[PDB]
Amino acid sequence: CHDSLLDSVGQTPMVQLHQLFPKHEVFAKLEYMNPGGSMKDRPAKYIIEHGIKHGLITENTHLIESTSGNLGIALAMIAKIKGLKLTCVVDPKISPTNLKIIKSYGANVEMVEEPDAHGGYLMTRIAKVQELLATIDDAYWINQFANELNWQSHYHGAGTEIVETIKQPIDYFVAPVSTTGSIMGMSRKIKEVHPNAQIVAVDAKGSVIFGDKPINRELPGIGASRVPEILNRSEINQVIHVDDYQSALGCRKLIDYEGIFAGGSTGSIIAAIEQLITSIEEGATIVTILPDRGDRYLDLVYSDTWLEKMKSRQGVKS
Amino acid sequence: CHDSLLDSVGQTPMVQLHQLFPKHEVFAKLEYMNPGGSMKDRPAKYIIEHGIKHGLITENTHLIESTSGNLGIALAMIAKIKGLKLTCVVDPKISPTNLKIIKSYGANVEMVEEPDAHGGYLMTRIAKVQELLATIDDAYWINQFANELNWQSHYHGAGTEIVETIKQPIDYFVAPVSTTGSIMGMSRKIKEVHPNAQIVAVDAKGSVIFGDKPINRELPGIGASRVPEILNRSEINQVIHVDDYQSALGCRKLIDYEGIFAGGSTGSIIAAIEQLITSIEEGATIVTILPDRGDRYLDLVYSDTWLEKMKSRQGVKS
Ligand SMILES: *Cc1c(COP(=O)(O)O)cnc(C)c1O
Ligand SMILES: *Cc1c(COP(=O)(O)O)cnc(C)c1O
Ligand SMILES: [Mg+2]
Ligand SMILES: [Mg+2]
Ligand SMILES: [Mg+2]
Ligand SMILES: [Mg+2]
Repeated sequence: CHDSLLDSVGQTPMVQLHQLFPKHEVFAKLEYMNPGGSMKDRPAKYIIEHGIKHGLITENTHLIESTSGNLGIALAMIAKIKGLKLTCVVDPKISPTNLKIIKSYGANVEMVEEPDAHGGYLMTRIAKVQELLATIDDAYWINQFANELNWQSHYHGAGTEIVETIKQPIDYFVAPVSTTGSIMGMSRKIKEVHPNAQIVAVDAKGSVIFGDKPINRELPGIGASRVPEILNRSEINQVIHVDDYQSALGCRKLIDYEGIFAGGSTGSIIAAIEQLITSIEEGATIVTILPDRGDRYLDLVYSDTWLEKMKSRQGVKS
Repeated sequence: CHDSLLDSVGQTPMVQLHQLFPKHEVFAKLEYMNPGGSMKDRPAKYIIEHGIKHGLITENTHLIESTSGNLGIALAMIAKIKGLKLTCVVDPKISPTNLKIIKSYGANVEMVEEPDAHGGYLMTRIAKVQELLATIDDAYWINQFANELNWQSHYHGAGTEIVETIKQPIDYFVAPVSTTGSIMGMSRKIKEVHPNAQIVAVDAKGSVIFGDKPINRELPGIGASRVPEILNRSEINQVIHVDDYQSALGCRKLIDYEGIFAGGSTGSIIAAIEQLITSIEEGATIVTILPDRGDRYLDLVYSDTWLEKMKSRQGVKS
């Protein structure tokens, strides 16, 4: 019996993917089963509650972040529960579904209209966040790419739950990246108990997080157009890049073999573990996380016509 | 640690709605936090597993049901996990989102095209189900309106969990209806422990389940165009009808006061409990269920333009 929905954040299920990985012990943490629908419930709850506890955030404090995705939805839920104003800075590319969910939770949306000269809205949204911090008195910037509380939420969140459940040695921990909060915080907790666990980052082809050559990327959730301040690269032992097509095939294989309907970055994870398995020992124990549901990828991954277009994008292999 | 996603069906959270109901003890069972996204995980899992256990369903058995909604999605998930073929009979009114989710799980869809003479597809889908049962050898009809396993799943499911958690006397149990499996099965279990609990059905205005005058109804999930065989009316102590507008206001109030983003029939439940509270004792203990998420109601309940249209439909009150 809970007093709030907040009490059901965390303690997410762990499954073994027996059918998909018959020659390894692969455990998936179902972070998408958080009450808000994604893993971002963890940093949204943790960051806001920490700020309230330490007097940085009061009922009068206006929360700000540039996000069009899962973190915007999570922040909107937590802000509504706590009685806090929230403004999400977004751009015209936001999916109508996410926009409507964020607005349904009563958050404000500040949509930038001016692309930079070469078509992106990235620098425009960075600037808009600073404008709001200049003009809205009593504000708190979630600051997802630099806030230590992001990775700390994952250290105390799924990272702690993983090492309590998977007490046998963890040979590989595999996570997708955007802010790198998840892989930093979870790997830090895992390696306290399993110091020899290898930490494998999965990124989108074209993401600049690990210096890849930028290409047009369709899938949200995985990859970034900046190097996050949160990232400490010496803590990453292997980096696997996956393209949109590969990722989508991974999602479709996971639902076919296991009946788990997960989002794009989970497909990236599946593709990456299939690559990893060609080099590692049979029987290895691999832990990963499934951040969100397939539901908002119906016109991406789960669309056959989109899939065919992504197949055509594989450069020379197309 | 689970071997399958199926192990995470059930044991859903119970919250208290302190803010929405400050003068009563109102407990909500979050059935939408089942892994498939709605309460229909319970009958889908229970019915299929029972059939397999008793030799009515084997790997060669083709599952059939007429459903465009939550039960189709749940059946598709369970069928995929179990390795079973599924055909959902639907009509042109199916939402594109639900259609895409059911197809993503690998289920077959049989969409009827011929309305009857007065515009509905109800009799056409009833006939299509019998045609498939005539022409597909080795089939099993889920038969949601008449299958005893539907209400049994809820007796063993949330009903059992409710009486284990809420050991204090339950004064009112409030549930929405379509097949009446939920209210029948859950009330039967509740009244073993709390024989004086009053059982309150919440239906859509215009639904024929309790003999209301049919009107055009927008919201899916609640109400039916037949009297379910499953229903035993002597077990229902009070019936509250709610219209589309009322239900939508209930959803919007629940998310505003509690940060819970739930679907149409949850709004019906909220509207009905607000009515109930005008007659019952202050401080009463009320238990209810929240069957699904707000996510597929973004162009219904959570659309301001749709809400205004429903406001205009309230007959003389408009
Ligand atoms: C947040 C997110 C990630 C990446 O997590 P970070 O902690 O930001 O590195 C991957 N997939 C999805 C769907 C996400 O929401
Ligand atoms: C199934 C369903 C109901 C009604 O439940 P029954 O057991 O069929 O009476 C109400 N709301 C939603 C969203 C449902 O999926
Ligand atoms: Mg002010
Ligand atoms: Mg970026
Ligand atoms: Mg045959
Ligand atoms: Mg009907």
